Amino acid sequence: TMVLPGVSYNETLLTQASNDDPVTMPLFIGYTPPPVTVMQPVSVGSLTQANSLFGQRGTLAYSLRHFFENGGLQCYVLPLGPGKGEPAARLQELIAALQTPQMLETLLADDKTGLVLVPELSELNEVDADALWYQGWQVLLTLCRQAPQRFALLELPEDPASAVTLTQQSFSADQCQRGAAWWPRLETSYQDESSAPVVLSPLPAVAAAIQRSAHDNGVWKAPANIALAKTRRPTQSILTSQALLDNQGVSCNLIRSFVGKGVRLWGCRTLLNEENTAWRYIQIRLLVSSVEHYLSKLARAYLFEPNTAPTWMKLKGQVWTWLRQQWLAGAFFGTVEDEAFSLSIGLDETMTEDDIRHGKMILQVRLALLAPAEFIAISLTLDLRD
Amino acid sequence: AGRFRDQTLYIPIGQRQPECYALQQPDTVIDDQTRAVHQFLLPVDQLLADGTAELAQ
Amino acid sequence: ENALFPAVKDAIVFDALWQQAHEKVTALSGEIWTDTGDHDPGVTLLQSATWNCS
Amino acid sequence: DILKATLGQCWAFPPRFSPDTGVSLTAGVEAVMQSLRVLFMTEPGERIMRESYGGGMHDFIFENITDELLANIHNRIEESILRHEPRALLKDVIIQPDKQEASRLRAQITVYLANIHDGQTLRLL
Amino acid sequence: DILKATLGQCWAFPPRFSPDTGVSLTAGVEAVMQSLRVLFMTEPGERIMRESYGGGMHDFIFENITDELLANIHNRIEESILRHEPRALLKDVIIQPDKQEASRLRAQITVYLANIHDGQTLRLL
Amino acid sequence: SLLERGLSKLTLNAWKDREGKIPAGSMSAMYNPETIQLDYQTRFDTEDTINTASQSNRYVISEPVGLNLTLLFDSQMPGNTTPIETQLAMLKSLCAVDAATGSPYFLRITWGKMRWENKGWFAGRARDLSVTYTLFDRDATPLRATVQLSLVADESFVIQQSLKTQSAPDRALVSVPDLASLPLLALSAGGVLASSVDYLSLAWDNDLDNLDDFQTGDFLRATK
Repeated sequence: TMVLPGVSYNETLLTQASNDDPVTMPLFIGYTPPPVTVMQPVSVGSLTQANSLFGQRGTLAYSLRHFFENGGLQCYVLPLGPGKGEPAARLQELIAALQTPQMLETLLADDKTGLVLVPELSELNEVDADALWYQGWQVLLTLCRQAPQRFALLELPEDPASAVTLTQQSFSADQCQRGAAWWPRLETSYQDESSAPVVLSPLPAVAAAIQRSAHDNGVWKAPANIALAKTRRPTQSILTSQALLDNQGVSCNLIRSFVGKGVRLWGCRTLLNEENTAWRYIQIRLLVSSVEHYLSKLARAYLFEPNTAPTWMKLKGQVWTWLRQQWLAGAFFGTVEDEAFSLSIGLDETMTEDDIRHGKMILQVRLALLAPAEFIAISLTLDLRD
Repeated sequence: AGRFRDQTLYIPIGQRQPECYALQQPDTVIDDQTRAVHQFLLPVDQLLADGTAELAQ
Repeated sequence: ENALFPAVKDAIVFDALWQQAHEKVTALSGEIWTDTGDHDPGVTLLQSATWNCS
Repeated sequence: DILKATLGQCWAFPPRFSPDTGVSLTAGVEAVMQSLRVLFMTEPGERIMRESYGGGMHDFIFENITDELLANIHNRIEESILRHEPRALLKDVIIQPDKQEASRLRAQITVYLANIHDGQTLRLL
Repeated sequence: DILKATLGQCWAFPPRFSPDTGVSLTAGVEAVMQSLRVLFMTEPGERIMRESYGGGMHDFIFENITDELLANIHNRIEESILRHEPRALLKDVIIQPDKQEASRLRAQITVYLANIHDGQTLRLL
Repeated sequence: SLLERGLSKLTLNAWKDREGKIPAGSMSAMYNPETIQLDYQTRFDTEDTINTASQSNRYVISEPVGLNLTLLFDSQMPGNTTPIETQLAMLKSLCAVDAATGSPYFLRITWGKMRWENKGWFAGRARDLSVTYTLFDRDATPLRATVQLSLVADESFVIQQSLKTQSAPDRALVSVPDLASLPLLALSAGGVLASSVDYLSLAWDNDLDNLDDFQTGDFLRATK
């Protein structure tokens, strides 16, 4: 009478809680779509939550739809405000907002994400464009250098000799180490409210391929050889623009399409164009920072302990156990343990008595990592035999 | 009543071929013998195109 | 649809055309162009031209 | 001369054309080696109406040399010589990473044209 | 346009009639979702000469969320999509009690149109 | 788990017809089996062909999935007050020939979260049953049972027809990728239907103009 218990119908979202994986968590830093707080990062769960917060049409809204339809697990969005309009002015207030010291108080006091991404620098293609591109990268490459474990996801402009002049620009070695560019911008299958297709940056498709091939295969594998789901084609192929093959700038990653298989990510190699330093190869930078994230989790468990020799060996025994299990899981190179990793805490091994009295506890880890199979050098031998 | 499902589309033989011979960019990277098969395929391409051209007239 | 397609569907489907071309080159040459596998280049060129003819 | 007769004659894999000599032709034992470069440089789907034909080595390009990979390369080579080139057996295929400038896998494929070593006991304990 | 062709056209579930436009019609992918609201809002016996047709969710209305219930809801949904709606697969159905103002079961039914996660070892002991 | 810690027993529902229209009795059995077992088996026969080109073996019939399951009843412990003959008057009845029609009862075994062969229930009829009473009383009320059930697969015809239309329902609706071709689009349409869809029929059914008409994102309908 008072109540009628029965079967209803509604489209509310139940949601899911905590996907962890802080190292491969993307962070989208576009402008708010036209009641989230103007600065705090917002946990976006499924694609239903991305529409219930941010609508369906925009620039950040299509990048979230292209994130979860490429196999993304969870994303965070850092809003910035209801931007102006006249998009040559939104896109120099975007860079000016990212240079504020209030960006550092939100990225350093975050500890939930690990892939910095601004997908709205793709709008610079419409639009000095070169000046805006270089202080678009270099602002992102310093927010990650400063932060303990963040990786930038960058992109090149479509026009060659504007993407050539960006790679032939000065970036310090410390900064290159942590950030990557994928060149060909993606033509999606989303309508633009008319017959014409929506062209998005490749980077929401990349950040979904990074954290699903780190969830499925492990973060040590590679982010490449991944079929991009809901893309028609990359807007430009490498057979029509032989620029960017000039070996005089930062390493770039190519997104291509094949015949028997679709649009593939076809590279994993950081902005370091150095042949011997193993801080190229994205999965090397993301594996060793996934070991930073856990070994510093059990290090600060033994933090406000005495500096006596028992607590040094309580810490080696826990780190040696964990590193041996990851070697037997396939994460490190080496057919014996002596060439896979090493630990060396001690009083006259790493520390000294002056280091102990200042309250330090210094532990050394050496690692041996795996190399990709980027080139297959087939040979044929006849072997006559009568 | 008419329909007009007609065309002007033609696909040359050289891009039927797999990606170890050609489709390399024009007169920049090929080396005067990878252009020799371009000229080998030119009369065959236009003899295949004349059927399309006569068909559309 | 006066269209010829159910009438000629067993003559334009690239296996009939390829065996007509393959027997033709087997007849014209035949002790000069002896290997006809899918690994000779001229075989691939001719069968691609056959696909465009179909 | 008889190897040129029994093993067929066909064109060269980079098609070289001249007005003096019409088509350059590889024959005999060189024709079997020419077909093996065709197989592993082709990829399945790249030949129209022949989609089975291909080596398929683009499956292994970002795959971590971890020795699950080197067994997959050994089986893909051995199978594709069975299916598409039964004119040449297989002896052994040895795959090594390049020691200088790594992340290059080098495979030596040895073909044919188609005892327990008792001496080691005198050099052990 | 082809989804409107392959998936049939039918009327809307609340019958909306106008003198300007005769009957409002749901077509294509929206027609499959319209039929799924019909199935779980119907109850077996409520359609004359069609007594098999119904979702049957009135069986579960005073039943204590104790997780014997949530398996019975999962099987009643999965079976009734098999029997009465084979135009749409089933992906997963997730049932949660409502945290604010409890004694409401919320089921999200996800359909289709019709690997062991190795990364977790680096975040465990 | 995830809400509470009460047990979920197994329930043996019975019908009379192949479908679920006519319900017979339905019991839930205490003291869960500890172990189930469902055995699949497929019979093959070797081709003794004279031509000796190939070695192969045909597919003849797939034997029905059989389920083995062992129960136990007991009524003398002071929580157990229902006599076990009232609980065995249903297993002996439902796993035997019914008086109405002269057939078995088309049982359906179910457990709270256990998913049988690919469904949430296990249909079928009882091949075997053996009760072996081991303890008694002075007047011999039994009060210890040890039942040894064994069933077969036998699903209904409406469920088996519904699972067939969920795989290749005689239309494909194949999307085209970038850098596509009709021999590849026929292999991707011949895998949705498993019927070798012979590319010249694709360009005729979809009104293609020149065998390369699709443009990287449009769909092609393939029937049979």
